[PDB]
Amino acid sequence: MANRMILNETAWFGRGAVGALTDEVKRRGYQKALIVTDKTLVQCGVVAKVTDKMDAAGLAWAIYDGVVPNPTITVVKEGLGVFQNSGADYLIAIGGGSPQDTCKAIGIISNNPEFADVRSLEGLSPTNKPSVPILAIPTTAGTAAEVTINYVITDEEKRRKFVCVDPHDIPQVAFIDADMMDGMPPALKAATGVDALTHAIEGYITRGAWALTDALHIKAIEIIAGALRGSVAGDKDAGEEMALGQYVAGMGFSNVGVGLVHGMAHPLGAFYNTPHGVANAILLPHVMRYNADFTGEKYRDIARVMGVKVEGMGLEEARNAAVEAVFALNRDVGIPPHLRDVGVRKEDIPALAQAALDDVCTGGNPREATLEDIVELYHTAWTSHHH
Amino acid sequence: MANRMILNETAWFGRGAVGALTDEVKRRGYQKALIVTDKTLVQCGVVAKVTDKMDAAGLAWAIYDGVVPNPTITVVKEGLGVFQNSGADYLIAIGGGSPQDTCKAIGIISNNPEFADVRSLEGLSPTNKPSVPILAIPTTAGTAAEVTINYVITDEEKRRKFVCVDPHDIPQVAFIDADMMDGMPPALKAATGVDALTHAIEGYITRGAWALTDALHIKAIEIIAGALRGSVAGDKDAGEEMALGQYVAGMGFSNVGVGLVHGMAHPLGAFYNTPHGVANAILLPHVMRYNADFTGEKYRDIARVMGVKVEGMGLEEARNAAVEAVFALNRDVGIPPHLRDVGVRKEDIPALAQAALDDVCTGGNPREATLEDIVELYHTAWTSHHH
Repeated sequence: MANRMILNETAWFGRGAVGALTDEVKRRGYQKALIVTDKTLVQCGVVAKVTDKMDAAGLAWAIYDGVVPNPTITVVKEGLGVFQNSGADYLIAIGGGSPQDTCKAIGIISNNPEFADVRSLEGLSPTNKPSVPILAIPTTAGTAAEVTINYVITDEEKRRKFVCVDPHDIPQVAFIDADMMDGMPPALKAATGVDALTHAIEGYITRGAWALTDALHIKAIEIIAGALRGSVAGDKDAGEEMALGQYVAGMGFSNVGVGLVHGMAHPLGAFYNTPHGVANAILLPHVMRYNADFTGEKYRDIARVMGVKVEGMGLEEARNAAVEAVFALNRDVGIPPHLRDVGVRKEDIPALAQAALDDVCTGGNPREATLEDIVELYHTAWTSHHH
Repeated sequence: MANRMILNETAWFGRGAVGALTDEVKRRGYQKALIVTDKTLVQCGVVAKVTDKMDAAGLAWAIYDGVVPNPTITVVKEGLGVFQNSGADYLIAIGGGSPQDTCKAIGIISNNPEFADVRSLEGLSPTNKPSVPILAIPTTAGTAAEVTINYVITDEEKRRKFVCVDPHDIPQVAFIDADMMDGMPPALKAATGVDALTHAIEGYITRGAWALTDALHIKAIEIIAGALRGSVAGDKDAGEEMALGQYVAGMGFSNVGVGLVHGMAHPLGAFYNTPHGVANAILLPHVMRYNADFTGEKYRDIARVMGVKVEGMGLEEARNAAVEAVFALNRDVGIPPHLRDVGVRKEDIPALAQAALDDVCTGGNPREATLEDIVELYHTAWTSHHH
């Protein structure tokens, strides 16, 4: 059981980090970018922040702005057409998950043309050539698509999504620039922030957790717990910290499994289209409580970096302190306290529990959960038991 | 001031991790390896551990075993000749710093032939093509050459070393396998271990330190402090932990500066050819004491991961506890307590101090040191003041 880590070979961090793109492109000798993005980011002038710098530095670019939410086989083929017809030799992905995923597909098919039908990339793609180089510029503080080897494409003909898993698709450079993100409403910054915290905590305690993912996850938890209140209140430095925290959490959670929070949040998506972030946030502290005795010393670390002094406490008191710290953050940033507050129905719990039990990613949970354990966990998260 | 991180895109960790090489090569589609190594590793059967696996998996390889300590322009040209004449399309670097550095030079010149004279690579190499892909297998627990963008070549004609700095030279995969290292004497495991601890502590507190290098450095300190006693005593699991700790320390310290320990150890190399590791180890706690008031909360973290309970202490007591923990580890693993125990002469301190002051890397030290500060620090490290 050797451990593998896959990361972006190069990453730039800070407000104004996108400024590093022109010097990277020059040193890399690339002739011409295809910018892959959507109409919205062009219309709002976000793409122009990049093209203005490239024009000033004398760097050639073309654009494909046809990306839509749930990118399709058509969008991939369309983008690959513009790549081929524009004299481009590298990709700049400007946007959230959809542009990032569309770039991976375009870049893979360009160097692996036997996959031109796109649907043949599903599962562990048998590619033998790296993607065309991708320079990734995420514009949402909620995406880490640019540090994962996964991408999701919609097959319109067959009426389904398909997941592609391929180390060859990893972007060569990530630019993590809070200036390119700015402008979520407080409520979504809250859900997004605790969504990242959930991935970092689940990754910290997943069965396969090891030294390198532990190193990154505990830093992400420290950053997110330190910054999320300030970020929700619109603090500029807090926003920059949250961009870093989301990426660092991304580095860890892209390389190890998850557990029952993901397992239990995913069916709530399938049933009520509850925001993945809000469902995750509500469940997190209840699942942390469930898992506590199977986490060794790790909740001491979580308690410490969330600002609680626990070195004088016994291990179980320290574990209780970590759980209470997460309840406190959820309250402070306006997460609904219970699943019924976001429209979950008591009568669906047996069905939801079965879905969570059969979810592949539930196997990463450090404590074994039976159907009945998961039923009881939904109920504890569903309503207050103060009456 | 955006921060850059450069890392190996892929790394494999654990005893038997070199087993992952054959599946990596197959998925990457590469036709044929040039193995770059020295005669010693061939003679002792270390290279055969790799070629035996490649032969069983049906993977083609050639060998260049002409690497010597302080690799020369001649060794680079010789290796490039074998690369060209063997039908190789990728590199496997088997060995310590010398084979790793020779590979970077060969791989860069192969894809950047305008640098065929080798000496034209000195400084920030103006390469526009990535190196031929390098799969790095370090065989010494003391090297992190495979995660740095630096390499050093000896110019025999001009009677000098030259340093090449080039993001294009970064290996694509590192295999960190304690089985490929096994067999240092205790005394050198001790010097090597505290050498890694020194890089991690200096990197943790250097002026340019930031969230991602902090995340990796504090994990390396935890791993090394936890494992070094067991490793020196020949514990097998401790040896595996030390291989991981050295690499993780490598990830951090390759991306940020150092300080006065490096600044003061380097002239001791130039004057007495004192092992870089032993000089670093002796100086570390004295420099930590000097720096303490310019390190914020960080020595609390060092104290904690080295096994000291300091949450009840004031910050300055916690800082004293970190320093005492490092003195304790040095004693426990047999580091000489004072510089005069390794032949440093009192009369050389003014000259050594001047060299340290003018060393470029001394600028990373979080506390300003004048000539007189550095003179006094050498004296405090030079002899016991208990008599």
